[PDB]
Amino acid sequence: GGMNFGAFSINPAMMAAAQAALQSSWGMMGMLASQQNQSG
Repeated sequence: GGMNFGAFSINPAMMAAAQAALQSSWGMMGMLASQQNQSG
């Protein structure tokens, strides 16, 4: 899971949204779980 669920159909002829998203995005450096679980 990157961050996007559900199979959605799209046809970026521009990748136009990607342009704005690239700037809209924000870092600082991560966030992720160091240890991965199996049970649940």
